[PDB]
Amino acid sequence: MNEADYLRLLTRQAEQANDFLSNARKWDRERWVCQRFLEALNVPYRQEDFAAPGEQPPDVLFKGAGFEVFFVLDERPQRIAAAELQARLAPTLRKKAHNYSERGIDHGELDLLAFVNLKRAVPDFNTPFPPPTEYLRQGWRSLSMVGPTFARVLFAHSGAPEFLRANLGRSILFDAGVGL
Repeated sequence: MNEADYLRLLTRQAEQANDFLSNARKWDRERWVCQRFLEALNVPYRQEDFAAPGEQPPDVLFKGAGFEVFFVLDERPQRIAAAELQARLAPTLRKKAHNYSERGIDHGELDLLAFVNLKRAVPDFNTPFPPPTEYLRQGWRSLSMVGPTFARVLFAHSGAPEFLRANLGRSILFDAGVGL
């Protein structure tokens, strides 16, 4: 496939994900993100494994994980370096870190999970992910990303679920249509 038509395919894919999210119910949307992420990592689950906690945060409980789910959206595509892609999480992560600090919430029990879907950008998978130092400093137990094109565990502390720790140091790249 010529590059232009491939990038078009990835744009239509991004559009499809947005169309779904904009019409989904809140907890269902968050659970859906968790399912897509677990599928990316080939982590088995049954539907009964997902639960909502008494208090938010987090959003979705799964086998010891406390998934705090957030969306990184933007609405002819450009390839964005992994560093710049990772930086797209910063505004929301800063706001959460602040809000939770003000409430006396233990950041260290939360496994952050970003659903990243940009119509204007596609990751440049030839570029390396830099250490997530700002996000490490915010005190989360773990931070992961998933989108139609890829999934990656950015970091996970020793106390994080083993399935997170097992997937450090790697990115999962989806063929078109496989991520969603």
